[PDB]
Amino acid sequence: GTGVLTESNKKFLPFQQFGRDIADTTDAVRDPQTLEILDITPCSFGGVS
Amino acid sequence: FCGKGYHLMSFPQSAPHGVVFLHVTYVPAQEKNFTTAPAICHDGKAHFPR
Amino acid sequence: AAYYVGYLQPRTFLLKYNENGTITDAVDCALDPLSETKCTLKSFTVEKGIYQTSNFRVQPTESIVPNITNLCPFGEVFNATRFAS
Amino acid sequence: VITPGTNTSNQVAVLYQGVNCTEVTGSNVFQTRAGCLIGAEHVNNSYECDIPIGAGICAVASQSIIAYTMSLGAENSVAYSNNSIAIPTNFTISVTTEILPVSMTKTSVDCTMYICGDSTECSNLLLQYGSFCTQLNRALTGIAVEQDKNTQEVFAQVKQIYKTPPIKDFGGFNFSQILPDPSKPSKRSPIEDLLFNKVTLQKFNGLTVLPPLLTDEMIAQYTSALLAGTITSGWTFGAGPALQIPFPMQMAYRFNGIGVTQNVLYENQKLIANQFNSAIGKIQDSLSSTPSALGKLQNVVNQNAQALNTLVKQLSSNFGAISSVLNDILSRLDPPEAEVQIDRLITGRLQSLQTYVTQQLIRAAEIRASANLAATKMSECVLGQSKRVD
Amino acid sequence: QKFNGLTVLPPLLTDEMIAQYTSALLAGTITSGWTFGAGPALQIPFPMQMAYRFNGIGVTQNVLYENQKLIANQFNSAIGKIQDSLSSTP
Amino acid sequence: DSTECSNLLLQYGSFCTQLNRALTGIAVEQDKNTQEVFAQVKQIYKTPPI
Amino acid sequence: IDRLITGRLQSLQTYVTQQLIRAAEIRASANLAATKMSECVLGQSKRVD
Amino acid sequence: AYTNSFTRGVYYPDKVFRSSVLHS
Repeated sequence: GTGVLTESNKKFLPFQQFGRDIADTTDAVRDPQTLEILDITPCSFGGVS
Repeated sequence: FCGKGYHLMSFPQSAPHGVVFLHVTYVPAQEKNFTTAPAICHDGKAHFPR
Repeated sequence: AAYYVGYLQPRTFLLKYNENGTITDAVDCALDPLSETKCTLKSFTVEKGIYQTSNFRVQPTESIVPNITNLCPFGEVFNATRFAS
Repeated sequence: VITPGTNTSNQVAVLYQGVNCTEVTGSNVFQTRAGCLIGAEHVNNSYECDIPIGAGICAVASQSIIAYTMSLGAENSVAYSNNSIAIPTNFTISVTTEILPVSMTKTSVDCTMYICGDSTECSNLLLQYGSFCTQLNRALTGIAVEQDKNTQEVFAQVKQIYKTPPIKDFGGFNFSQILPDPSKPSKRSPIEDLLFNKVTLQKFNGLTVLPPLLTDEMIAQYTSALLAGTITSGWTFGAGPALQIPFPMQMAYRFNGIGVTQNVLYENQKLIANQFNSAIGKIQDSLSSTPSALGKLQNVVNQNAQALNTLVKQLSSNFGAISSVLNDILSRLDPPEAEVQIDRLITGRLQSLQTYVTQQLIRAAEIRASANLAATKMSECVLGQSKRVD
Repeated sequence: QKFNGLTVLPPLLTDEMIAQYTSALLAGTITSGWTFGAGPALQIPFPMQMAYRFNGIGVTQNVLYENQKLIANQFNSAIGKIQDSLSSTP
Repeated sequence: DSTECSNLLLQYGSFCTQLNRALTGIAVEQDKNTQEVFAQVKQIYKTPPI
Repeated sequence: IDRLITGRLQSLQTYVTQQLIRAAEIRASANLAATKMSECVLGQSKRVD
Repeated sequence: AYTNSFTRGVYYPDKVFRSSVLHS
């Protein structure tokens, strides 16, 4: 994916590898090697008026 | 519905693929501060304006 | 010394995920019509009303097919009295 | 499936639409002319409809689900004769509510981020589809600029911002439930507070939600201006300058415009005031203690949400081609053959975006018709006094 | 009138019930006038109802009574004429 | 009644449940139209027999 | 098959879009008829024509 | 022998965190 990773306070269960949203888009991921939970934000966009 | 103010009359004009209404309305203009009473009682009977 | 053995089946459920991500409830979408409504509305509480869930459709049970007459002649070839060189 | 709601029972009835009751869980079947009702007990006692089935049949009542032919109302024969009239000897003053939607959320969806993400293979293969995406963004921009026009033609019908006087002596009438509350933030009335608390309202792959031009703090300022103008000046501020008039005298004007003489107001001015104050206080309860009063506002929100939720969930569809993920198809296949699967995914996602935009265009027409109705009601009901009935 | 995927759902109000609504509205306005649309239906004799409706178009009330049998005759002959405006030209 | 695009059609996503949603919205709106036009009396008035 | 699916689904979408436009037209007409039943039948209307 | 298997035997199907949602 493409996005901004930030530190997150979402508590995963010890088998769940990545979060998801009610659109079924992945908005969190546990990284391996340290098992931190990382949020995913889309890289900021918008029109130019 | 037919312009700002109390509606007097209005006039159509034809425009291309449309119409233009000229709404002639009555706008009250310059107002004076006064003092009212709901009714005025004379001879012990209350009189209301017609 | 006693146990229980059940068999999995390809069924669709509606699982309720908590705030902590755990499953706290589930709905079997073919158990009864109320659970079909719950899976249709994607809700565990349905409000009063009439909700369309599926399509009843009668399935055909049999298959049914001028007086078969005109098979070609061999009996005059294969069971012939005389052949040729 | 007929249900009385799971907060009452878990009994259901099942309606099979348009089949005979000979063609199939069986308890008491009932042919209906709308279908076959299984699980509802047919009664002869007609009532008022609550769960409409069809062709006159409706449907829990004393721990069972019944099915009846619905009743249209209580029959009365009014006692007509030549030379008899009935004249009222009293009145009630009734405050009813009417909820009208005015605007939607101004979404705008970029195609190239929606339909292609960041894959330049997808983008370069999308350029040969022409001006579909400038068409789609032009359509959604037209909807979005129309929403602000809807709001400002409903609410912005005062040239000036009137303020109610700081002492509220309106002859006994208590507009405290509709005038703004200064002893709270956002400066809204109690009723506007419960309207915002009872309506319960996301930036991803293509979607953006433009904020409305008039903030709620500004729409509430418009509507407090309209209230202060009506209270202090009557209908005179919708025409010309706001001419102040005492509120019992204004209400005596307004009885005089429905055919009741104005001494009926004054000689009952206390009673009328109390009826007003008791009827304006039941609006608070009839919204608060009754959910789905704001359903006309709610469905609009819900419909827009699920339209977006059907758009985003349409991204995860193969449409044919082997994967719905744009990266798992560039790193799978050779690109004289990858760009037939990419093209298949483009035409699927483009038709999804286009059918979303056509549903938006045809729903924004409903909201524009309703906003025109709300602007007409603000002009005729609020700023004047309608003679046109209901 | 259904074959393949398409079904035609019957309307919730049958034509008997729509006709019962229509007779309810129409018997309300004959016997009570406009009063049943506001509050309770207050009965009023139909000449005296119609005189109010002349008085609502600026014609005074005596124009009704002094021409009452004329007005009833034009009314009946105009509703008799409106069957024939639909039992004829398509 | 063929299975072969009860499988290919599922690859097209939620198109056949969006169209059904639209048509049932139209159908509920038709009953709302009739209810709004005709059901404007609480009571069923009856004309006198003579 | 997929050619026939993308033909018939597009034909269905065209039907549903035409029906949504025609339903909008009939809802406008039904709102007009409800207004005429209110103002013309249940009262006496001063609105010209 | 047989026993009813009331509502029992539901497993997490996909190793995906999902919070306050109803996933079908």
